[PDB]
Amino acid sequence: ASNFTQFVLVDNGGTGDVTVAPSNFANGVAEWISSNSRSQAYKVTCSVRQSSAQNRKYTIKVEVPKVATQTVGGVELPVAAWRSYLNMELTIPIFATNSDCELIVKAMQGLLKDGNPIPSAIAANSGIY
Amino acid sequence: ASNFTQFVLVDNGGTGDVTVAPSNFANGVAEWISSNSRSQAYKVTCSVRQSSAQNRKYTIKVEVPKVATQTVGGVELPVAAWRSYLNMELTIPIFATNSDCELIVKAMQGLLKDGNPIPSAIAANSGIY
Amino acid sequence: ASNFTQFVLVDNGGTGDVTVAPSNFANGVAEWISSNSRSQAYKVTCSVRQSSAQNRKYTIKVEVPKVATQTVGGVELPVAAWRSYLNMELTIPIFATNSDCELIVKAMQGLLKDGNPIPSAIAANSGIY
Amino acid sequence: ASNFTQFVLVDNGGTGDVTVAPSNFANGVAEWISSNSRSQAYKVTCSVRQSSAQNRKYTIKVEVPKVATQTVGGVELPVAAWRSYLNMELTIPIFATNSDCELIVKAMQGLLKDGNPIPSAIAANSGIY
Amino acid sequence: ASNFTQFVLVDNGGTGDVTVAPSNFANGVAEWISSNSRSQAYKVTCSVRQSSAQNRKYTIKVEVPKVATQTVGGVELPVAAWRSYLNMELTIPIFATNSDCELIVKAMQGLLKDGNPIPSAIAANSGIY
Amino acid sequence: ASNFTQFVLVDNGGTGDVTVAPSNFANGVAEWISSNSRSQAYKVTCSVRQSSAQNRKYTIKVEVPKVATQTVGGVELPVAAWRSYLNMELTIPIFATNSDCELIVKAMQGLLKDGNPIPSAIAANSGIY
RNA sequence: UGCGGAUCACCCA
RNA sequence: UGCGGAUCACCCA
RNA sequence: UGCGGAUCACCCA
RNA sequence: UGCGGAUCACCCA
Repeated sequence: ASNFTQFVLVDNGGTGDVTVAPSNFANGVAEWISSNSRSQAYKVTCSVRQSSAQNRKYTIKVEVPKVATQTVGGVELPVAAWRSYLNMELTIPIFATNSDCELIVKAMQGLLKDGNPIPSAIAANSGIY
Repeated sequence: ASNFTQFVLVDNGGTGDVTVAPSNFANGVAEWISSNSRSQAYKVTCSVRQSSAQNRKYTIKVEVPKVATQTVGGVELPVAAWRSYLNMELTIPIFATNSDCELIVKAMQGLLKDGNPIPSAIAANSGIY
Repeated sequence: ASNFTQFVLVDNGGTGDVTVAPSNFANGVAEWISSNSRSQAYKVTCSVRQSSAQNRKYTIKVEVPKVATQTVGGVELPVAAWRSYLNMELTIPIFATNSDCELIVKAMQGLLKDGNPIPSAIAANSGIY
Repeated sequence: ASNFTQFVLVDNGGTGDVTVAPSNFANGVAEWISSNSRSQAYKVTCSVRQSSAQNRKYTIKVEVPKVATQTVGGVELPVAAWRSYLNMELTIPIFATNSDCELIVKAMQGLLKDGNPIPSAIAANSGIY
Repeated sequence: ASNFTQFVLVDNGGTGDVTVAPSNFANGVAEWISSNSRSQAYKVTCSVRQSSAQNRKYTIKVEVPKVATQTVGGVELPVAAWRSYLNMELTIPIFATNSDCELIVKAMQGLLKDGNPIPSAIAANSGIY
Repeated sequence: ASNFTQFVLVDNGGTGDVTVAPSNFANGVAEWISSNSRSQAYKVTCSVRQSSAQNRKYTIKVEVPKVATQTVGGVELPVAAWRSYLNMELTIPIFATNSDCELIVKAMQGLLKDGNPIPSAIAANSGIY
């Protein structure tokens, strides 16, 4: 085993699926990027740290690019029109058991499930009301 | 088309499900809490704002209780030993269309799907290896 | 020929054995933990480095939980009253061959074998007399 | 009884076994050395100390020599090409019972058992991977 | 998945092969060492970094030792009579796709294929003529 | 005899092959360029020198271009969108025989063989992990 | 306290 | 610590 | 940045 | 000497 495996970041039913693969582990930061030039790649980074005597903190980062082709100095280059950045920090007490942590994962999955308040608002460019 | 309604945060397949219901809306910050004491409740807050000229930023906070050896309705100190904190900040450039935002949501769902690296590590009290 | 695999740390003869499994690899420091909450888990970390021009140094750390009167999955404070810490540092001159290193390992196994002075004293809450 | 007895440090099946014997107890440090000149001897030292109000700390040291014969000033002397040094510190809480301490000993024996990750890496001059 | 694994550095048929194994990955620098005496070992290190806004730079190092036995005063140690030092730096713009990178690799493998100008000169203590 | 000849730098089956040819050998620096527009050409240079009393040092350079067409004001020129820069230095003591040099070459060819750690990382825009 | 160092019951921060 | 900011493993209070 | 040096992740202009 | 930078046989400490 090694959980540092590749996974499907954006699922579009097998056709046009954004897949992300292990690309770096330097400095304790696990990194994943899609098969693109470094300038147009989806990027995911993860790191864990004992943030205190009784706490552990996960720091996760996701970068979603809007791929474009730009003409700089009369030449064509693969670039990113802009990027969207997700930054999350999860602080878990050292007292949390394996079942306690599964409860945290389930909460995050239910938070972002299709049809629920938050993903509905984000997908429509609105707030909660 | 109001989206501030109750939803299932922790789905255990109908039996043992955790439901979170609207509980506050002070200052545009929508809040949802489970039916517990606030020291043991599941909490979710969400707010959107124009962080700058080029971006909008969603701030989602989630609080999850440590359930193992928990005494329902009891006083458990210190507070930090019994709660986990999730802090999410999504930055979306003002040029993102509904389609772009939908993709960004799929990426978040993909990052947390069962079997993937990040959720598997969190659930096993691990990092990447 | 990968050696970062799970192993039996505490052998009780098949029944009641404690298994430690790979859990982290941030910064070359390999980590193994038992299936518990991190406050009650068995932990093992290991790293090697060129401490100086003439030597290499292995740093092995082991954390063992106090099990008597322990409440599985519970919050036990203070942390120092419930854990034992083992700190090992092995310095091997760069001239040591595989044979030399094997002898050094046998010496460590010999020092801790059942019936010998050091382990017998540790197990009886004693010193030398 | 008196656990200050001689033991077999390096076991080679009865032939070429490095045996170590009680040689000193001055200043609370128990010492053992093999039957060699003090310059080529295997050395083991052990001491216990109440390192705090609620902690006890064992300090163990093992020295494995690479015996050689050197010619200084035209004369032959028994000496050590180089030495390997093992330094360990075990901190145990005063609350650990006799059964709790046996668990610590078992962990150290299982840590160094033939075929496991750590002794495998050390014996082959590599790291964990 | 992991690429910080053991690999054959020098291929001499089936036996006589020099194999290098992971030894350390501290501060973004991956290190590989061959077995036995560190003093006579082959060394391979690798690191990547963002050298500028548009460039990522690989820094690869290889050390080939000339195995020998030193003798001073009658004491003999395994050493390296001398070492050959390979030092390479590879700069690749961030607009390079996985296809462009594969070509850069083919170029490196071709520059050193048996029979070509450069490896021939090196193999014969020669230069170009 | 001469080793300042034409050779295949990038091998793509039988056709698509990049061939580099001698172009200049001024001041102890041998240079090889691929055919057509110098602006989109592959470049390879090589030089040797006595860097110190006991060492001779090779300095090899390779340039991989990203063929493109520039357009400014309507005039179009063949250019290189960008270039990948390989820079290597190989130091070899004067005591190295033709046999020792052949090993150094095998080590270089092995470091870059398909499948091994380093060429794989480079080919996938990755680092070590 | 140090996954700081050593010629190893000493030295350093 | 911030429901502070970013060009996103960095910056600010 | 050096077709600058090394005992090779350091040092020099 | 740099796991220092480059538009790459140059430039920096």
